[PDB]
Amino acid sequence: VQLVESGGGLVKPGGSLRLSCAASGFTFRNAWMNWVRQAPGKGLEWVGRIKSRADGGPTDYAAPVKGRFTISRDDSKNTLYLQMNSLKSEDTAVYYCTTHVPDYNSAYYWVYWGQGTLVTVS
Amino acid sequence: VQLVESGGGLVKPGGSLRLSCAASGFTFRNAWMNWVRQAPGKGLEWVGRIKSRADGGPTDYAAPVKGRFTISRDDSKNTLYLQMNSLKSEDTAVYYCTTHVPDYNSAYYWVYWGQGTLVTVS
Amino acid sequence: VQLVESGGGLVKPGGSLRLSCAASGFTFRNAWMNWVRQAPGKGLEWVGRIKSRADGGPTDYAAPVKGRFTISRDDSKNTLYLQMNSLKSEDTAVYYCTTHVPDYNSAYYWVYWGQGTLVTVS
Amino acid sequence: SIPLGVIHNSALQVSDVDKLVCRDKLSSTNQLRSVGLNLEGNGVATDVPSATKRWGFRSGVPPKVVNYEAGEWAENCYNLEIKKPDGSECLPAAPDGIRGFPRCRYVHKVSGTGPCAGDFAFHKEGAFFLYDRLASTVIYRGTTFAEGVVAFLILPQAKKDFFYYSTTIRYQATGFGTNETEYLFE
Amino acid sequence: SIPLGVIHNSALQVSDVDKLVCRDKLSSTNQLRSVGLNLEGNGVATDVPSATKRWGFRSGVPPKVVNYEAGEWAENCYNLEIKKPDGSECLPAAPDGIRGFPRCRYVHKVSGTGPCAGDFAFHKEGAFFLYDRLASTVIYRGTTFAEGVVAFLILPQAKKDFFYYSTTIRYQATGFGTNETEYLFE
Amino acid sequence: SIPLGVIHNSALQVSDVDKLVCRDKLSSTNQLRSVGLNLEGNGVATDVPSATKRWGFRSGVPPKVVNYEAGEWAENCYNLEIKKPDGSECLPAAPDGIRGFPRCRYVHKVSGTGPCAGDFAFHKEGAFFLYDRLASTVIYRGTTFAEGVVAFLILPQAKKDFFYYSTTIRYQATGFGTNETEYLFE
Amino acid sequence: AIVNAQPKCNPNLHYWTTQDEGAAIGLAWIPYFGPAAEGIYIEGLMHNQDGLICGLRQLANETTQALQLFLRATTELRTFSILNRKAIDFLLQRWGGTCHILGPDCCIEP
Amino acid sequence: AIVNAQPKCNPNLHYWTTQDEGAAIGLAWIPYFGPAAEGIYIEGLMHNQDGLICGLRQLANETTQALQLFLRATTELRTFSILNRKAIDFLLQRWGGTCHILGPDCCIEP
Amino acid sequence: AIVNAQPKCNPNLHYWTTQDEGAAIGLAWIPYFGPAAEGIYIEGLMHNQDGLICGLRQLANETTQALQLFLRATTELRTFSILNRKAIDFLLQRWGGTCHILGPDCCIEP
Amino acid sequence: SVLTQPPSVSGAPGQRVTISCTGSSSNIGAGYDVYWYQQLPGTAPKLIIYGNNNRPSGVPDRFSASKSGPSASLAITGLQAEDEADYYCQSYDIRLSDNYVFGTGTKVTV
Amino acid sequence: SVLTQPPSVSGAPGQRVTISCTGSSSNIGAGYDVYWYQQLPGTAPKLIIYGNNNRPSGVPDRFSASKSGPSASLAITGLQAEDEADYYCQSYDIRLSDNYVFGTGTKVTV
Amino acid sequence: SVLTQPPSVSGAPGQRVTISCTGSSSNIGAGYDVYWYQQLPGTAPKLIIYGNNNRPSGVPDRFSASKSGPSASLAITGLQAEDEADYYCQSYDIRLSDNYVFGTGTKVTV
Ligand SMILES: *[C@@H]1O[C@H](CO)[C@@H](O[C@@H]2O[C@H](CO)[C@@H](O)[C@H](O)[C@H]2NC(C)=O)[C@H](O)[C@H]1NC(C)=O
Ligand SMILES: *[C@@H]1O[C@H](CO)[C@@H](O[C@@H]2O[C@H](CO)[C@@H](O)[C@H](O)[C@H]2NC(C)=O)[C@H](O)[C@H]1NC(C)=O
Ligand SMILES: *[C@@H]1O[C@H](CO)[C@@H](O[C@@H]2O[C@H](CO)[C@@H](O)[C@H](O)[C@H]2NC(C)=O)[C@H](O)[C@H]1NC(C)=O
Repeated sequence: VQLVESGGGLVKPGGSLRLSCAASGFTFRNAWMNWVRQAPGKGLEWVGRIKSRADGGPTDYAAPVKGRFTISRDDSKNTLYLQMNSLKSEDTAVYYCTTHVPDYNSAYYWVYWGQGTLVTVS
Repeated sequence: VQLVESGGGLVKPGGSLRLSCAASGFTFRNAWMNWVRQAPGKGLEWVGRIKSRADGGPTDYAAPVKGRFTISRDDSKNTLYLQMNSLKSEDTAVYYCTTHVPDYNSAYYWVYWGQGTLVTVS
Repeated sequence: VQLVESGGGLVKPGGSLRLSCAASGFTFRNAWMNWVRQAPGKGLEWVGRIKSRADGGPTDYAAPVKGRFTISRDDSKNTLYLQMNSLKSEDTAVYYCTTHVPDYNSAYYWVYWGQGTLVTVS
Repeated sequence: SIPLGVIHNSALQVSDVDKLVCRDKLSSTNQLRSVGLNLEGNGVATDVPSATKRWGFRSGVPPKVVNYEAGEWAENCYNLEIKKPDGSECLPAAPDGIRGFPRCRYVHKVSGTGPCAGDFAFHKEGAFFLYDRLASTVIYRGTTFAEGVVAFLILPQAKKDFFYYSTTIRYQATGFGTNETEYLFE
Repeated sequence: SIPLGVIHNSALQVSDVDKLVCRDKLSSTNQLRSVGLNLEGNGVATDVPSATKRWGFRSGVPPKVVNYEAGEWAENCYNLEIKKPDGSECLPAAPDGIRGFPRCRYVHKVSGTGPCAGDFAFHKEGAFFLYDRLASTVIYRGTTFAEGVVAFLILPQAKKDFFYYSTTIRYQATGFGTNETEYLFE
Repeated sequence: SIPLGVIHNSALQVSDVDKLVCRDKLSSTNQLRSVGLNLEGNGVATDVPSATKRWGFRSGVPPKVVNYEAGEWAENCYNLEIKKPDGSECLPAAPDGIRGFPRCRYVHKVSGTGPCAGDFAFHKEGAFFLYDRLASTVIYRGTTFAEGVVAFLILPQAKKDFFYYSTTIRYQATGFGTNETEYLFE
Repeated sequence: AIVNAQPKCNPNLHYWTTQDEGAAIGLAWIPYFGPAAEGIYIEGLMHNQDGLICGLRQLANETTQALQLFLRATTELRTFSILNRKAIDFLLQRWGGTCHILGPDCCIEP
Repeated sequence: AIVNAQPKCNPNLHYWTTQDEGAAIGLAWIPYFGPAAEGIYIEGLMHNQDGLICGLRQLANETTQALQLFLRATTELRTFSILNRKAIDFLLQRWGGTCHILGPDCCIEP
Repeated sequence: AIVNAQPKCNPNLHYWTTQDEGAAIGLAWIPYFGPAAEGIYIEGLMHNQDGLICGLRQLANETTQALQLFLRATTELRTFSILNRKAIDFLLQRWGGTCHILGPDCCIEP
Repeated sequence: SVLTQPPSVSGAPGQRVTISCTGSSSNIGAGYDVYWYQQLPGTAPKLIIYGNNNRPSGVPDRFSASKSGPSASLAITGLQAEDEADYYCQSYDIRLSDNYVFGTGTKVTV
Repeated sequence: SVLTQPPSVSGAPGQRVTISCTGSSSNIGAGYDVYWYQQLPGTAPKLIIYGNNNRPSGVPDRFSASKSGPSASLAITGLQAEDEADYYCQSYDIRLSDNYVFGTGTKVTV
Repeated sequence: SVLTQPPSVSGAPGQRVTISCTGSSSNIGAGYDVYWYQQLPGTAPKLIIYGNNNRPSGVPDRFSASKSGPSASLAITGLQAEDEADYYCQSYDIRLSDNYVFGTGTKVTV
């Protein structure tokens, strides 16, 4: 299982950006995904969750960031896209895309984090 | 699932040629395959069918093209070869190799076409 | 299924060396492996066996070579390492890493040899 | 020692096994019947939030199934599609030959996420989950069931006297099977 | 209400359940027997093209199995290996413990492709497909069966009076299970 | 024709079916019992090397299971985790609802490699492998069993008169199930 | 001698069942031609005559305990044989022993 | 009182069955040592004595309808209990009630 | 009339079983609340009174042969019905035919 | 020996149009599935409709289909500008030993 | 709305230390699993402990954990120099519609 | 402690030849499978024959094998020019704790 995130660059506060998480090693159609960000000097933090398309459940967002961000996926490309609009202050941190996928034995579901990207505002 | 066809070049009518369809993404041993060609300005057309080796059924050919063409496969290389002998007039068209492969759920079998090649006589 | 071995070079007798067998195409976690060497002008020969980590059985070594050699594996990299210490005379031959892996039907287990490396003492 | 109830003409008596009253006539296996009755008929609350409080998850107890031949029309059935917050199944797939309850006017189809802290879902009051002529102690995935109980009867000698559209209502649930559970009905 | 046939010495009578003739003696479960008889014995056509017209595919009806203890030697058995034109299985795999019919001189092994427009293959005349001491209503993949029917008998008191090579013929078929089906025998 | 043993007060007699002794009273199905008894009680050697010689692999014979209601405390149970030298399973996985023998002081857990030249492991003396209220003719993977036999009894009319820590010992084995087998106990 | 002690009584019993012997019409019995799984049921309606229904519901309640303790003790995954066992016990109670006339369980008048 | 009304009669019945009690010879009963699945059958040949065979075939025919309607109503995947039910009904018909002598179903001579 | 012919006799029978009717205490019968799979057994101890135990062990031995030959002939994967068949045969032996008084199998005293 | 289809169809944006594919006894009449493919100019056809309105992936619920007798229809509701494509119906002929037959082609216009 | 944890812990090499994570009724109290991750400075967190002391791969048996009431503990026996890392406990809140809650962070020192 | 084999064999094109591999009680005698590999000069051995004449892939039906007692044979019918190779028989010894034993090697000539 491998994940790679990209889109990490400096953006003037008020713009927009797209962070892309592309993965391989598992059936990407039937797994839930969460976007989590870590700020410097602070513990981990959670920003969003996208459910599987087959289930059809609505994607959910955290309390402060609900609204401006928009999560989606694309199965034909095996990718998860997070779009951030009108970036403000203190949105500066590493971004990781986390999934839970079994080991073909289905007795349990391990967690597989990604390397993540840096996003800074100035 | 991905397929790539090659062998597309101009041939003087009366020669011979080999069109190769190489694929990846599924167990190539237990799938049936069909060669289908599309002429310019006309609808799709069917030229041949090769059955799985395990079943052992004889490969079948269309009505006009039965004879001159010869279909075969090779599992150790994951390839499907179509050989055309003594090419005549109006054999000018794109060639696609189509297979039916399940999605690991076995409830159904999708169709997966290939990009295809051009073959012109002159 | 594919295997590649590396580490093949001339070593002064008395040194040490590491032969690495890296493979792909099967679940590397639950397969047993054997190191086998072939000397020039002679038939095949067996040097060592490593059991699966999950089973936990102790790895075993041949009668003459028990001691100096040391076998191990690493799952996070999908590799099998054989370390040879204080190489002496007549340890000169090709090395192959052999595994037995099913075909997803589990009715049987084929053998899949590797290309192997050359190791000469002088 | 399971109460076998004998029905006399215009009366029902619980057959006493220590005593022997031969005046009842059982001349064939056709007279023996089992019947499934729905808890609804006793006045229990059928609302989804109230109903969901009677079920609970438990590990270590193997499920069991017993057949029954005749049942009652249900007003309310339930249908669960529950997953754990990571995304996994906490309700086992239906074994071969377990179909949904045949006749119910309303099917409350509940989907959502919960802790699912246990291998199987049992009924806290000891009743059964009734399926198509099979009553089981546990809930299966995606298969409509009714809450009910099973009785056994000796029918009277005379055969003759004794023995369609549906709607689906969808719900979303979070914290399913917990002390406080949050529902949104669509 | 299934006809139970009682065999008197040198006679066979269909036991009438409303009347009670106690003169028959059934002193043990050893006297009760079930027997499978092949349709061949009634003169039905056994040719493969004629035989294949009696089977047809149907969805929505669950299969059922009943055991039988004794059977008749069959001249003709059939063995189907059918796939859809895309390449898929239209006949279900044999469940645990269903083996082929034990004794038949000729096994007509038919392979090919067909529409297979239905979940299971049933017999259009209501007969059974007989396997090794199990009769089922549907055809399983790759398992030799005979067409037949099941009877139940009360044997007479006396035990004693009452109760190898094979060949394979291969066929290719297209349009199997259709109004017009094309066969090539090898 | 399976010996049914009737227990008179202070005596046990093997019921003779040709004769009819009605003086025994069987007034309910509660009086019928099956019991599993361990071979240990007859003085057979229980050491692992001696015990392993009584089992052997065989192909072509389908396994069979019969239930039993009551058993005896075992001193010795066995637990096999055997693989072929290439790395494969020669013992079938436990079917649904087969758990280990409930009460045994010592569990001899044997793991290793062997030829496993056969589909199933049978008992050479015709005894059964006893599991939790199910006796089977074959050994299942990773499930503790005792060697034993099954008897059937008619209990006396009076109900009342008739009817924890464990340790694991691990072994390594090579050439399991062969004329000469090599053991190392840890 | 059964008195309902439930909070309510639904006095009506709207039931469904299967007909072991339906008066079939021609070829309808043939599995290939017959009805689908959903169309094999017949229905009926019973009222509270003889106060029977309030009795019946209560009976079911009282059974449940014993039934559960039975299923705990069996190892069968699906139990289909309860009625056969009940019938066998019924026969054994009356004819399993020697019948002494004037006994409380021997109903033979000489 | 059964008359065959089929197009033909195969008057010979070449049957196979299993022996519930074979006179086993030493260790042959042991599963490990016994015969394979294919070798457990015995065979026999019956002729058309007493015109019985043409009767028997016809009987099977007449049974089929009822049997099918039975299997439709059961939920069992494999039915093994038909003969036990037949035996229980046979016992119940005779001894399920009070026996009044000179009745048509009480065969006790006093 | 059974004599033990085994090398030894374990004269003590330390048994475990399940209680089909335990005197349950309140809500313990409910599957959700009841004991786990491991805690449903009761135990007991029998001594060699009446020389019964050496008999019982030997009885089991003698049964095995017949049982094996039975299981070979059945196609059931799991056999649960042996005791029901034994009960039905017991009933049939006595009441399956006409009872002639003074016969060896008719235990009716007129 | 080809499937028929109308030369071209037209309709206003947002409304429903249907494309017909009429077969013969050997193909659709026998009981074979119908496959619908959409070829945008310059690229290769992909699957649109399989069997009974089954969508492989990423297909708007605007596409549906039916089959009756020897004919079939594809219904598309809510035509948008990007719908310009050639649609082909396919099935399996029998007189061809169960092998591809393709439809002519239809120009849908918005 | 965050999981609590001690600021930092210390202990001598080779001994045992425990890290506490104390939740509320909605998270651990309801019945949700607790995930422990170790972040070495400069890289990304990986899984250490899942559920009831389950190790994904290549983890020394030095790591164990327990859960009781609304609290949980991680026990590590035999501290070595390379153990410097930040450990985070995670669970699923309900008042958040079953979604991640993370612990503050603990500096373990050797 | 090595498997035996003939030094070399010869035969005319198109005919059958057999290569013998004779083991001991520990290897083939115990009941272990025999593996046959063909090494063409300059490359690595691949599998030819496994167990009871099982072919992995792309192997001409010209290759077959048998096993009896402690010996085994490989039979090849229809020798062609490309058959020049060294064939090695392998099994698993026991006095070696169930581990590889290889045959010497046979020069087959055409
Ligand atoms: C049988 O009826 C009783 C009472 O009619 C049901 O029992 C109640 O038990 C639950 C907990 O076990 C209590 O919360 C209720 O208050 C009880 N009822 C009364 C009226 O006090 C019992 O559930 C019924 N049986 C089944 C199987 O449901
Ligand atoms: C029982 O016998 C009858 C007649 O002997 C069989 O029936 C026939 O039914 C089919 C269609 O159902 C007709 O095509 C035949 O013409 C009928 N026969 C006659 C002589 O008219 C019936 O199939 C038999 N039972 C079974 C189970 O096969
Ligand atoms: C029943 O008891 C007999 C003897 O007590 C057991 O039999 C022996 O059979 C084996 C081989 O079949 C011999 O090796 C023994 O020597 C025999 N015993 C004696 C004392 O000679 C038999 O195994 C028992 N039944 C079962 C099922 O185990």
